[PDB]
Amino acid sequence: DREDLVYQAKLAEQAERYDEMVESMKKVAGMDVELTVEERNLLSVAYKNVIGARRASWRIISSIEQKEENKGGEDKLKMIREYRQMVETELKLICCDILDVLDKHLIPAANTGESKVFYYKMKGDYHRYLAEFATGNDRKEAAENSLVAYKAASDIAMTELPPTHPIRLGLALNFSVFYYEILNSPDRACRLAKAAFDDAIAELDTLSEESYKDSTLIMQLLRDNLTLWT
Amino acid sequence: DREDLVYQAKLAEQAERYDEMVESMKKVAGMDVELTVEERNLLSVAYKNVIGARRASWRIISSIEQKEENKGGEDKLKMIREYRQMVETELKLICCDILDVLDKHLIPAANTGESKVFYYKMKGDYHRYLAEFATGNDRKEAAENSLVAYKAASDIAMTELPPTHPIRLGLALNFSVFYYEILNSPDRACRLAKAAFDDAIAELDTLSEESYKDSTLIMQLLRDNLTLWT
Amino acid sequence: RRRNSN
Amino acid sequence: GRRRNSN
Repeated sequence: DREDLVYQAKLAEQAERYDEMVESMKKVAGMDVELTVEERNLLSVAYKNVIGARRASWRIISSIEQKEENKGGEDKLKMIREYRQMVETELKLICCDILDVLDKHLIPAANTGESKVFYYKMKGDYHRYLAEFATGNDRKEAAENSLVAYKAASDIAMTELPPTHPIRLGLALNFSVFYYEILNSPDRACRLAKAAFDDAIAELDTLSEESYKDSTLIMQLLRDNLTLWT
Repeated sequence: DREDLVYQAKLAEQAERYDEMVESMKKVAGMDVELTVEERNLLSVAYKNVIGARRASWRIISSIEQKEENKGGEDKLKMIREYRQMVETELKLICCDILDVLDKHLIPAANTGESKVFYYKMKGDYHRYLAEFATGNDRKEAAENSLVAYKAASDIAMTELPPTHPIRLGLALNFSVFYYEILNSPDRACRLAKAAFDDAIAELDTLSEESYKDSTLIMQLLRDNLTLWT
Repeated sequence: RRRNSN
Repeated sequence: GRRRNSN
């Protein structure tokens, strides 16, 4: 199976039929074993695209709702908010699907610095995506449940992974995003962004040509945010 | 009812959720009515996108299959041909779904020069998408129905639409694509495409602004195809 | 480039 | 404004 199932998940990625890519890699996750860097990323990508679609929809749907609050038309607004919530269910369903795989199947089964830090970061992201659309004491619940799960990968990263390791750098990229977006803290976002970038500069000397490539790209993203946010 | 369905189909278009957009517009098309040009376009786009995605998948899966036949790695190609055939089924079902809708509702209840041409065009396009992935007596059967539908739309277009009319150029664009891609006939493709371009140019002197935008848009698409093809 | 169809 | 980066 598992030798095949990963190829089934590769085909879905190419076909861009991510709903299958998920199902394939959930069947690999549900083996309760050490996922290879590949399997880790294939799973990672599958859910990112699936949620991605709904997230994109949501922002757009809210763009019409806000464009019809300014326009004042409060008859369409009834159907539109009916439509945004329909998505918000899927955003709830998808997020809660993957988180459920992480704390039950993946996180327990993890036994390497990378995969340990990989999954806690992941847990942060989907709690964040929950927090992205939510309101009131629903936001604060998943906001604090992310800030914990990010801070958990942060701590395990700072001993097991070097500062130039992309998984750690992507964490800081997403964590910085968490402050600027979720907690509305533009300062701590940048400080954490620049911080993550600045610690990386030193150790690039030592790493591989392909490992230098992986690091530099995520440093560009970190820098691209700091650029945009100032 | 139709008012609600059509605004739900616009929201779907914007969220790029074309599986729901198809639902909305099929419910409209069930009412056995002459569709407004908006309903016609919304219907076309919604189905165009849903088939669109499958066709892009099929192309990409067929590529991986042909790039694994040549390399000669045969054991992995067992999964791919089931995964292609799956997509082929989804295609066959979408094409069949719209054709059933065209045959049973739209064409029967279409007493208007434009709609008639539009629907016979649509019928040809979907027979063409059937012809795309088909082989043997299948490909011949679909190609015959595709052609018959384009000649049946062309006949009606040449009598009841001026050459400027975008729906007639559209038909002329997709018919040229049929010749090029399905009959493997680049000359008749170029000759048919240009012939439509070179009729509209003349009577073009005399159009409302927003029509010139339409006519010109489709003429760019004709000129590009000729450009690409030569 | 992919030939246009409408 | 072009969109922020997340990985």
